Amino acid sequence: GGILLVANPVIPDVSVLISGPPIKDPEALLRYALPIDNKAIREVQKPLEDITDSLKIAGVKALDSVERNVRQASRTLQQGKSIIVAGFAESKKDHGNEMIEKLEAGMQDMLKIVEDRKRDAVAPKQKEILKYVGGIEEDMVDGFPYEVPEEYRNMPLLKGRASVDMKVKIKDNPNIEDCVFRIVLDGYNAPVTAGNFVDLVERHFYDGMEIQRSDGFVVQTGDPEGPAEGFIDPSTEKTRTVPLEIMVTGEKTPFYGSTLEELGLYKAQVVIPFNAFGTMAMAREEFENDSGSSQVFWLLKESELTPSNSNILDGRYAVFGYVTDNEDFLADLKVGDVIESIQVVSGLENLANPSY
Repeated sequence: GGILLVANPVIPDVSVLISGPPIKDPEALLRYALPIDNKAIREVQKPLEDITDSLKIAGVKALDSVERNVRQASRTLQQGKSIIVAGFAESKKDHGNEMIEKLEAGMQDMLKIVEDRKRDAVAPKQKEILKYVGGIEEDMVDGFPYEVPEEYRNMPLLKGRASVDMKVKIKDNPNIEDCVFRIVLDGYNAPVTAGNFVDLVERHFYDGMEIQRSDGFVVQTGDPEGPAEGFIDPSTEKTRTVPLEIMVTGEKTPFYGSTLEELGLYKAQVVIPFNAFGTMAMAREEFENDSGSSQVFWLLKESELTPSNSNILDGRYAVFGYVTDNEDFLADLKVGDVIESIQVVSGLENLANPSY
């Protein structure tokens, strides 16, 4: 599946590569991380993506689902005035239309599969066309940085996006001696953590380093919402009884576990540098002492968040990088393998307050 770069500020310089089945599609993740406020283009974007669910259907029926998603996206598009005017921006309004144009032709190509079957050799044409959607959106709200920092206003900051090529030397393997991975870093949402990583790439901090690999768990913590659009008449006002209950029909009643996944815990590959252990024991307690029962000591848990965390020690990470190429060869990384080099490929200008 998808592939990730995670970090904990105040605890910097050790950044974690997490990859595996539970990790969502890199490109989709970046698209949703763009600091744009345009419901119209998100509406075109939502289907187009659900097309992948449509392919989870067996038989010709999958196609009468993607045809559904395409006509959906296509329709909502004809509304290119809120996409075009409302949000397109300065110097990109031209390439933006270059993108809208290609999206329309691609949607027509997707349609041309009235040739029921051809369910392979044209379906992920879905990739092609979503890039054009990504492009529409990146061309939209530009202007770089939606907001700004707190106290770290003097540490490196990635006031944008940047790309990096990571060339790894993979040992003892017939079929592959080495691979190059492309990672995009998201400074719109992870200014501090992305800033630090590129800053360290610059001082060649990752070249010739060896890695450790292993398994960990990802608290892909909790996600979707509620509201549906299009205002009509009156139906609500009052909190009512949410107090005395055990609440509604198919929505609540006491916990429920059985496998780690059922508790929101998904297994993923975890690759780091190869280091040591450093401690700083404190906080607010008095719930300690003794023995009698517990313990063995293993498997790290990773809470995934947007930089919305503060001070002192442990628990929690912010997501800042996304592996967008050769994401399938990460599974071939073992302890002992070498990061030969990590070189910025684009976006270096977005780096402010560089130190190196």
